Amino acid sequence: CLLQEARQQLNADHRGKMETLDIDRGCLSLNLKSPNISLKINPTRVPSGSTTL
Amino acid sequence: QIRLNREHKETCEMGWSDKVEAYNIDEACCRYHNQSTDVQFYPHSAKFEESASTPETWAKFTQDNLYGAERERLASVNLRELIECILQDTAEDLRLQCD
Amino acid sequence: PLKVAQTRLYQRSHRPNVELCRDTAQFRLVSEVEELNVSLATLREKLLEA
Amino acid sequence: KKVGEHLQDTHCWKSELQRHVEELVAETDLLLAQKQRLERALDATALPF
Amino acid sequence: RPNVELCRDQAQFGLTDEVHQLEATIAALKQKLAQAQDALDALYKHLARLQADI
Repeated sequence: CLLQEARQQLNADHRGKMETLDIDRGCLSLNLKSPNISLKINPTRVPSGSTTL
Repeated sequence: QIRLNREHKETCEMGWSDKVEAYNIDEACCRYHNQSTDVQFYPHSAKFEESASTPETWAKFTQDNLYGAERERLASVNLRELIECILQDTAEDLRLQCD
Repeated sequence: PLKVAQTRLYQRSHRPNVELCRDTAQFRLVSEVEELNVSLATLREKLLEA
Repeated sequence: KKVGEHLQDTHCWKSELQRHVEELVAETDLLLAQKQRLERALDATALPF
Repeated sequence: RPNVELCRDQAQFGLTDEVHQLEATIAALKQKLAQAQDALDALYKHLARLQADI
């Protein structure tokens, strides 16, 4: 049971890092020529849920 | 529903970005006066008259994307209520089966 | 006012696509360009006769 | 006068767009929390199994 | 980013202060453009004065 709960939360962390690599790889791929470039509202904000290094 | 919400959010904020560029140009256009500096006789051309969405169609697509954003928010609220009912029923049923 | 008119129309010719599709101010500016053309023509004729 | 009317119209539409995108962001955050709770539902329906 | 890896990191630091510096840069170029077109208006005035006196 203890190994099962460890497996569940490591799976959650791994899937989070999956999609985080997806998002940041898209950010690295974005450049000046891209067709979805916009001018965002409050872009220098700290959302409720921010953690540090 | 999360990814649909983010997609329509992207569409509405692109409308906002176009709004802000137009406002930043047109407020400086309003700031001009007769005794002002930084004015020139740019040659007459058709560059002053292009066509993508006339003011009635301008307000039309603005209202369209705002109404679609409202529809997306209502759909997400209905999904939230469905999640509430589903989870309550799930916990209640499995607790009764255990007892 | 020709400077002001052409500068206003040129700056408004830099807006994004869905916004740069005519306006009441745009029509007013375009019409008064022709109005000023008539006015300058009349003043030039008056100057020549003077 | 006509240019200032255009400024006021653009300001009204810009404010409406800001309100709708803020509402969508708040709705997305709360539905993220609801999905995250569904994730604990999936996690806690395994030890009974 | 969903829950805990939404991180105030060095990339966020660089994006934020590049946004601030870009705002300052665009302000500086608008000021320079206004100054140069004021100089242009001075050129047009002196050119017209030269036309009259010639």
